Amino acid sequence: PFPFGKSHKSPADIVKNLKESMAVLEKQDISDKKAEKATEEVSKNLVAMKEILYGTNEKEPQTEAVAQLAQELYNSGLLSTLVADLQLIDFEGKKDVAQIFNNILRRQIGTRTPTVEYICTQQNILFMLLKGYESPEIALNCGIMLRECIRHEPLAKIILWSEQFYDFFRYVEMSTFDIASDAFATFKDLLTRHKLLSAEFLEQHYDRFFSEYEKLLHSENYVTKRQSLKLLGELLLDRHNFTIMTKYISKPENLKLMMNLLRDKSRNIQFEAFHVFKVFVANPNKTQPILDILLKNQAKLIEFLSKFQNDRTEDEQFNDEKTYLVKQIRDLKRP
Amino acid sequence: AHHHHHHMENLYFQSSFLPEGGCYELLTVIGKGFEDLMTVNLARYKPTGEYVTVRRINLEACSNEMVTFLQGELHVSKLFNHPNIVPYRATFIADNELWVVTSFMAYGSAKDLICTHFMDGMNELAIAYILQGVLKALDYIHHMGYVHRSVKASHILISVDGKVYLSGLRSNLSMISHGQRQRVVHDFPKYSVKVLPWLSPEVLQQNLQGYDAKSDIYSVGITACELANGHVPFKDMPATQMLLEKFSPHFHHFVEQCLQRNPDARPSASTLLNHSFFKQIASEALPELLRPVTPITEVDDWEF
Ligand SMILES: Nc1ncnc2c1ncn2[C@@H]1O[C@H](COP(=O)(O)OP(=O)(O)OP(=O)(O)O)[C@@H](O)[C@H]1O
Repeated sequence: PFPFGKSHKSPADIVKNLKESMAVLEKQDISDKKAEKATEEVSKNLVAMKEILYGTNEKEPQTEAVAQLAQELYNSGLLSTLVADLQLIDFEGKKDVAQIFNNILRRQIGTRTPTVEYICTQQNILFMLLKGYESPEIALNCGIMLRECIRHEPLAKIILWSEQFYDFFRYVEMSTFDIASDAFATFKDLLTRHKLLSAEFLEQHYDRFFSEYEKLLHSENYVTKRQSLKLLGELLLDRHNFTIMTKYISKPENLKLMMNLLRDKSRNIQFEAFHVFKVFVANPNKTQPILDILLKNQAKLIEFLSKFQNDRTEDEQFNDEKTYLVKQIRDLKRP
Repeated sequence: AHHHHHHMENLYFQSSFLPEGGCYELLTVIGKGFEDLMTVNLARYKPTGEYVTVRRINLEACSNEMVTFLQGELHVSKLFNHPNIVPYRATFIADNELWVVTSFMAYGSAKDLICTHFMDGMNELAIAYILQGVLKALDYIHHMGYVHRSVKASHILISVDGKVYLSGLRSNLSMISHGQRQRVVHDFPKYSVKVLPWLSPEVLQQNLQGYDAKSDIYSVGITACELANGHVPFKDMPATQMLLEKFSPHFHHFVEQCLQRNPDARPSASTLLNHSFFKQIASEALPELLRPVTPITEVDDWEF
């Protein structure tokens, strides 16, 4: 590769160059050389933009260059175009888009966060990133970008209140485990980061969410079931979700499921089932159908709990919890 | 708004391996790792008959932290694409087990080669070809803002046609915190008891100054000694091997450069590639240097 020199270019001309090269790539009816040329140019411009924002091993980023670039990026709609056309970009440029996007997104003038403001005017960016999970070539980079978006509450809210959020229940069970894992990470972050927002989402969408969530707890995928059961326990024990939790632990069919998951072949699964089961029983205001199930299996539960993972030896919380549940269930009187 | 929605069809005339257990017929165990929890199998990819490697770990024997650590490897390996970094082809759950499929390297690892034949260490020309490939890989990994953290002979694989690949991506660690590169990092490599002898003093002395990419450069040197002698320095030595950590002449100067106490004094992988040591120099020179090794071509149920 013949080592030519690099000519310096303004942020404005770089944005312009990329805009024109992206337009070429979107077209089908161009020669292989014209497509190749545009491929090389997109790649080189993206490297140039990245270097303005992160600097190099020798130079740190300078604020004037950064501010010109962000401005130009917002005015051109290229933040939208690069996400929309992500599939058309080379392997390393796709990673460059993610890095550029993430850096702009963290940009903060005073208390304000201008990129968040911009994505609120341009919300399909979020939905294009989410849809990216369905395409193996762009999924990981979309995931990285989306996970940085949802750090900001307004952007988290847009996704949580959409129809498209429920697509996650498909994505987390995808047979390519690297992408399924990535998607479950974003899904868990959404439900756990902005706890007030998440509590409101769960109260307002209770029935649809837990209907979908119930399916995850029946998954033929071992990790889906293990992870989902764990997240469930962490969600119900959170003080922000008290209202949701009291609804959940009042339904007979949920107790049935937890009781069954206590008899799963997986030691891990039955332990994470315990974390949810314990809450149904600790509850002082148990409904009749709940109270009926505990009295029906009173002797069996006492016996089961006495011999339940006894080799789990220095978890003092688990031991005391088991003691408490046995007392509670023993103290159940039939009126 | 683009005109490439015919992409599904645009290619698929070729890629990925099917992410399904049934597609693989397990043959021999070729290796073992992850604290004895991973079995490395040679396999036949049924749809092509082609040979591949299947890495299998029982997730039931893994803590939550161990599962997180493992999912990190899958993330990092899909970010990397380089001629000297081992490609990953598929990753899926075959239930209760994580299966990770990579291409099969028919000469195994540099450590395998040492054990099967070169027990007294490899010839010097071979070491130059091998360590050049490792260095190209490390250069790429370092430019990406990562540290490897487990460069050793068993993490260097050699294919049927003499290509060298760095493996061992499970231990890779990002120095990118809060969207920015950090000059030093402080994480003690989890589940790396055994990798200790290849570790630089500044990675080992936890709670002190911390480390960067030049720690990998020290591991290159230890690996050079491992490849020359057939044994790693400080083997069988107690944990406080710390204290002691505190052939052509070009080879010697190569090794002595990697092994400098001061990491700031150590050269980067890119400038190390310009070192005199590699002047003696790839996919037709190595198979021959590896001669005569031949590769093969209680309670009753609830009532409701
Ligand atoms: N793609 C491959 N082709 C051929 N052999 C392989 C391949 N991957 C792994 N092996 C063999 O299996 C051994 C163990 O695999 P690997 O080094 O990935 O496990 P590890 O958990 O990193 O090992 P340890 O815990 O001992 O450090 C390798 O040293 C090598 O001999």
